[PDB]
Amino acid sequence: EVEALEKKVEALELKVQKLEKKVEALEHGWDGR
Amino acid sequence: EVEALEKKVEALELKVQKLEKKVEALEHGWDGR
Amino acid sequence: EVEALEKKVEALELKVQKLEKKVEALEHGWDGR
Repeated sequence: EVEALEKKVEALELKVQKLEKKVEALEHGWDGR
Repeated sequence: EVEALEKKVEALELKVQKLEKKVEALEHGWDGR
Repeated sequence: EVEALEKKVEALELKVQKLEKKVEALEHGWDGR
């Protein structure tokens, strides 16, 4: 169902963005990490 | 191909869940991390 | 739009691969991590 896939992709995109932020934080040692 | 996209989304969802777990582990310092 | 969803999935797949690499690096302590 394309409409439902679209929702899942949109959710994954935000999830991946948030992971990218946390992982760049850990890699760079931002804020005592 | 919607059917193939569906499989890729379903795989990504599990991959993102597993990443979310590991990243929350690293952020929280679970188990000596 | 399936064509656009396909592009987003393909981008997410690479993003998730790269995250998987960085996270396995952090988990394993590769290279001083």
